[PDB]
Amino acid sequence: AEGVGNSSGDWHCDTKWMGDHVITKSTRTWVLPTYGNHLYGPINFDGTTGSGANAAYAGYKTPWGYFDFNRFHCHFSPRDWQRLINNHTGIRPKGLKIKVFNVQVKEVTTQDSTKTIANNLTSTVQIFADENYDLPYVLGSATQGTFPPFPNDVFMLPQYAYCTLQGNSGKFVDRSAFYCLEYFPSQMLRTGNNFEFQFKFEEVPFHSGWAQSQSLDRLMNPLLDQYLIGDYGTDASGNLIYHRAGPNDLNEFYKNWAPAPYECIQNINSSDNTKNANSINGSNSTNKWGLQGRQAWDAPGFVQASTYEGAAAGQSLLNGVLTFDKSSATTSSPAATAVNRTIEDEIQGTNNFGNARNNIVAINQQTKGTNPTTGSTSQFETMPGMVWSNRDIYLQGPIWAKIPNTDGHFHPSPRMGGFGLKHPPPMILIKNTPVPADPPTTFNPMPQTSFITEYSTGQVTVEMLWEVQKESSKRWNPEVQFTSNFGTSDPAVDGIPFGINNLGTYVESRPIGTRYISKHL
Amino acid sequence: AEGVGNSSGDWHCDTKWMGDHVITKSTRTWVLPTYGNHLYGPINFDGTTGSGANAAYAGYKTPWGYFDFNRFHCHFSPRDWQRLINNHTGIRPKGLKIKVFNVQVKEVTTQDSTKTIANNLTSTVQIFADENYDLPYVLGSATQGTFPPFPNDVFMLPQYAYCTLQGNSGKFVDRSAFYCLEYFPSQMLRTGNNFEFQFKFEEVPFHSGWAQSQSLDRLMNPLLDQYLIGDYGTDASGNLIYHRAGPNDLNEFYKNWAPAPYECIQNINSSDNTKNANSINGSNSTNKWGLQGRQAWDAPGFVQASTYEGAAAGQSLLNGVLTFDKSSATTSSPAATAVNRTIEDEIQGTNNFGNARNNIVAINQQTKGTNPTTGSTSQFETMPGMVWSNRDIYLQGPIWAKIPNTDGHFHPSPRMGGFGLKHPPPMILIKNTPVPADPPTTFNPMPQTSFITEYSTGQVTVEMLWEVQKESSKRWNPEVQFTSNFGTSDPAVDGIPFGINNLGTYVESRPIGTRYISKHL
Amino acid sequence: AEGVGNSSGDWHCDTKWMGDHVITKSTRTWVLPTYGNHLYGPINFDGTTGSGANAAYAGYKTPWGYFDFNRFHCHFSPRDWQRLINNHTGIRPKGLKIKVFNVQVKEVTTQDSTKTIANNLTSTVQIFADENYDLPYVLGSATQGTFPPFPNDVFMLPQYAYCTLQGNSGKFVDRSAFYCLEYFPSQMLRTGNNFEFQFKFEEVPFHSGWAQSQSLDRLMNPLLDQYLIGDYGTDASGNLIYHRAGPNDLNEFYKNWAPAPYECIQNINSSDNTKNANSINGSNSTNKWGLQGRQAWDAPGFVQASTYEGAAAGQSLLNGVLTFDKSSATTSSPAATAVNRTIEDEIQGTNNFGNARNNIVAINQQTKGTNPTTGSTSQFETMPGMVWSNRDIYLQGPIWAKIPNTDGHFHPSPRMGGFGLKHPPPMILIKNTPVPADPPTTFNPMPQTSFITEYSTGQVTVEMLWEVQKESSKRWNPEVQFTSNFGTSDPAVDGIPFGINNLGTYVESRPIGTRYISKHL
Repeated sequence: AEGVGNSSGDWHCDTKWMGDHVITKSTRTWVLPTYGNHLYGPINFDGTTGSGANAAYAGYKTPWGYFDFNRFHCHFSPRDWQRLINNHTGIRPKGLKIKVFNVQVKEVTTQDSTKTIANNLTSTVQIFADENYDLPYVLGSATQGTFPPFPNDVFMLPQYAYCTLQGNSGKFVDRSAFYCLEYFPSQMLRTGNNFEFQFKFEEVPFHSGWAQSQSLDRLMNPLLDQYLIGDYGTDASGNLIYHRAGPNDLNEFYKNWAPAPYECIQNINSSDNTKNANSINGSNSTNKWGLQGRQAWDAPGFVQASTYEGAAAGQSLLNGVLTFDKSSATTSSPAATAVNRTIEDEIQGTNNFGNARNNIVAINQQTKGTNPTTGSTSQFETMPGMVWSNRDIYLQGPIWAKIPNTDGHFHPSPRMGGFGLKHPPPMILIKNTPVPADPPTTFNPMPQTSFITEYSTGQVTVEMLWEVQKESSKRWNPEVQFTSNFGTSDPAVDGIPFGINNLGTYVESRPIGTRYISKHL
Repeated sequence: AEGVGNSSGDWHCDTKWMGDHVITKSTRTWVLPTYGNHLYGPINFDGTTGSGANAAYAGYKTPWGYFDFNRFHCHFSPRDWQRLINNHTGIRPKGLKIKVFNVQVKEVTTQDSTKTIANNLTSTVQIFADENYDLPYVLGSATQGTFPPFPNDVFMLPQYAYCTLQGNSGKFVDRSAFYCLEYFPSQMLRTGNNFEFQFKFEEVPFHSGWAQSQSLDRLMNPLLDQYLIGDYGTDASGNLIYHRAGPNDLNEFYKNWAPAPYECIQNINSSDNTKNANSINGSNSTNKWGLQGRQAWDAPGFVQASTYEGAAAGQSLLNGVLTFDKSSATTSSPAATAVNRTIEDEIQGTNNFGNARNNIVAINQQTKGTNPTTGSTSQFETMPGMVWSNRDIYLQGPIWAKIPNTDGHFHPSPRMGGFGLKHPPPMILIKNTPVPADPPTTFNPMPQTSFITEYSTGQVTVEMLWEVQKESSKRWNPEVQFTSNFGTSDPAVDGIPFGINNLGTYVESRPIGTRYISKHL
Repeated sequence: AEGVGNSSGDWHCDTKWMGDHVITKSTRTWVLPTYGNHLYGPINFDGTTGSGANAAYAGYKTPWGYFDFNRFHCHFSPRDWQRLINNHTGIRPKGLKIKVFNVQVKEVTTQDSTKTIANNLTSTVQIFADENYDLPYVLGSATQGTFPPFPNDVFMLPQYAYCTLQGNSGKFVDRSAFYCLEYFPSQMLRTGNNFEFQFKFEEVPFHSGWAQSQSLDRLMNPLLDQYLIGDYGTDASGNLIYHRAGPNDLNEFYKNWAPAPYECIQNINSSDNTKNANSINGSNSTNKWGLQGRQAWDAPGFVQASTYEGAAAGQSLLNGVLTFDKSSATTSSPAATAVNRTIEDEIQGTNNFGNARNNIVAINQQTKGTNPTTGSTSQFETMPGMVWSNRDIYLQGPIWAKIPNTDGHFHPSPRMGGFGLKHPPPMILIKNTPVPADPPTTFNPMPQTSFITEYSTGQVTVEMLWEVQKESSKRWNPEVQFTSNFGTSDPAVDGIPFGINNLGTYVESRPIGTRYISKHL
């Protein structure tokens, strides 16, 4: 609204702990290139070559671009995260505000000698938030493009594309869709204008932030013995023999609840070289689920315990655990020293080890002459009276995901992590309006393909409102908590962990989960 | 409050049927020994010897002791139970009151010639109820120690212990917990004082108390035939052939609902000797579920029909059915004549027989030259459109269990039986405060280990409020009901069933379930 | 707020003497380069080479920059200073206002042929004042970068860096800190905006501005003699002999108070060549204090009298006296003619000469056969009943320093001079926001390192409120006062003292202390 000289907004970054709720606020700077020369392309990859038939897709490209702010480390700093996870046992989102301002548009002029960048005063950007969820929602796929961890750096908004249904060999069909984005109302921003937006989340259950100090197989008073009786075998004559379950053997007890379902996942030992087999194929050893005549990876799949206390060090599941990069990088095949590989030991109480494959069930019907025989099961799914714990929310992982709109869903939670939502925060799209190059003198009915090269930039702020649970636990001895144990670091090379290294990049040392507090089942 | 001479409370036992709700009330006498000489021990059993590695545990002992009133036969008498289950088709708990009074503390003096018991006027007991569920909750494990069935007898409060996480070979780890119980507020009771407590349950669904008179495979009007068509095979040419499902064959009908999931459980015939195989091993034939590198019994597991109408008499599942003792006894391996072995025939409508293993599914893809082949499944888990019925609540079985606190749970109901609860009735702990023996003259900074031997006793009352459903069913012919058919009994030996036998013990003749009323699906 | 055409503020420079308080006001112009290409580096120097192991440090660099206005000659002019120190015997700060305005941002374009500077209308600067003292406070180290003395010149804001804890050889450790400055709220200023700030000092004692006309060793009426008696020795027999202290000898008197503590400081004669020893090493002759395994200079250390009346001319302490430059210059080793070397003669009443080393104390216990022996002390620290006077505040010296936040401190005053403060004026930081260069067409997830070169400029005003003491002293004869005695000056070379010389530089002739008024102890 206000003229060129006045500023359309000011920097705000703070986190204040008010009580049962906390407010985080942050501001960053972005840059928006002009994508595709203002053209919608179709895109496809047929399964004829390269990866294979399972990789086929079909969809469109768009000149528009969008903000993806969904990860935790956008809204917290390694210190403030620590402050959260040691004291507080749960968190859920409440509402959020988002504002973009101080837009300015610049124009590039190439002489082939050098490039010239001259600030254009009159030109606009188009921005709108989609309330009705009419566009395909591409957030929640854990793609790159999210805000940088560290507030100083400048990031580049990603292009917006989507995948529709496909026939064989990646061709369109009747059900296929095409979404013209200019058909949506928007708001044109010129320097001196600002875009404000408001949202409030639906009610969701607190994420459990406590590690658990008991197990299911021991829920019992170890000094006593049950009043239920159980069958210890048969006599040599065929009579039935009874036995009572005492403290001498605690595996006999009849028990009310059962552990989680599972699907056997192959195990792999990251740190210890001598455990793994030689030259296993990652693609052929992975659990898959097929759909529509083709089959895609199932990963991570339903959560399983990576390792249990007492197991060999470095034990882990194959593609059953999330993995992150020390710092944002485009490398396709990073080295092992550049990756943070999470492990789940906090759920080992309820959830079985992934590859254990212990469960046993009876495969035949006894009678005179035939002995009862049992066998292990490679997959064991849900039945009444089971309990399980969801995967943890890492500092580096996604905040939420959009529950697909379908007839039915079973205990919706994202398998990667976070809060499943019916209505998630809407997706905010932006583009910079086209400015045509000088037209010819005479009338040409064709459309105009020649444009002035330009890009935009500005600031964006995001304000989150979080709701936390503070607890009182009466255990006597001190709990474990998250602390920084690194011995020393040379500023000539790596700098401080969780701090800018020598070359100016920001590095995230080690992954951080939320369960450090022991709480009994 | 009042002095030594006056009594702190009076006996109350009654059951009054007021309407849709009934109130039970009862009073018993208890005795509390001094446990462990007022010391916390650690306790463990390593898997090196005896039972095996699956039996390892680690935990603590405590001088405290507690009341466990959770079983049905505490609150009802065999007559009042009968009155319930014939008329009423459902019951759920509403609230309860509990009061303990008439405490008196006595002191033992051994001369080695004889013991002397002299009433101590000044000394106290400590008692508190835990509201916030901070202590490990050891009720719901079906351990012994519950109130006696028969109000005359005097019972002895059990000691309080618990099991935490364990490393390998039964050692403590970081997550392990230690709970000092003196760190809790309590109330000191001296003779003339009384402790009162109040509780109100959460809303829970009525327990279904009706046996079911139909089946799933017959939901249909037997005189008609469907308007849906179905495939009866193929021609010799390969054309498809159709057939309509008529009254001549009722297994063809397309059906809306499916029966319960199951896990094959081995079958064993209790009464008939000639059916069972010789010398089967109970431990090796039982369904198990592994956790944390070790595997414990799964029993009873999800409910299955013990026997179906028409099956051979004495047919039953192995460790799939609850079993009780005629009377409380400490024997580790009772004889077959001393045990009540329940059977589930009332659910045979929805739930399949346990070991049946009938289900069939297609294992291959047909085409020219290859015939379609099918095979039976040893485990079949939940899928949409299934129905099942929960296990019955016996007069002798547990009332409730505490749902573990976890991210997710599927249709919580205890596999043993009863009402699953988020917040159960709190656990009430009591101990008798230490009185030190004569100290030495000079100051010794060490703590004092020498105490005066003593024990406490008194009365406790429990008042339950129950909510029942009375019904109207229009079936013409008379229903089955629970009646006492025993021909005769010699008072020189067994006395009356459900009555004190010759030697003064109370004996519970036969198990009693709650489903005697037929009600159609 | 207002548009491009209107001016955001006007020049204000005045000093008005209203009473017991005086208000100074001034305005200057600044220029802010872009530091470090918007990157945080770590910086360290290991003790392997060059200076030595005592020189090691570790810390960070920052793109931010800050105003340091703390010196006296920013706020006063040599005339107004004179007016102060002759009439008034004390001064302390009261409050201050600071405002920055008329910001304008320009952009450099290099063609390699020549540089082009074109005014950018749309771009901002970020500025915030830190209230809570969360950042390391680097003012008070007497580093360069302060406003110029003379209002005409334009100065360049210094970069902001800090030093944390260090391990051996200048490496980071666990306690080390990293402060992201964008995590602070700020205010974006675009042309037409202004930043205003308000502060008020804590209560502090007036700085004593009077030289003292008496001594401690003469507090007495010279015509009289004490009624106390004192020991003049012993007889030849060993009896004790008494003597009364009369006017004939005034060093005998018993005295109530004692002079200041001291640490012997080496003496050096600046003007007279023939006094000093040949080729003494400054580093090896200086008082030091070690910390954390290494040792740093102690200078100036606690104040001592440079010279006393009657001593040889040019006598001074080594590194015990402040030294200044005639004019701001970057020379590492200036010539002796370019430096103002202060001297402390006004405190010679209470404070002893630095290198005197007069004090004497008894080192042994007398008895028959052994004579009492005494010896001089090289260091004599505080004991009850001592008095001392703080170092003077020069026109060219620092105004204040921040008392470190610690458990305890003894008579906090900065050893360099000025007013020690718990909460000093906050440190005001500023940077010019980054503008990215043209991005590539396709999406690159990496952060953007290519920026447009630019710098900012504008005006800043500072308004101080001072509180002074005017006095009445009844001495008859005229006091000494500060006057300008220079005989003559050739405008072809040096111009007027305290005035711009031939080449356009501003030169400060001689140092000016605040104690010209004699006032008796």
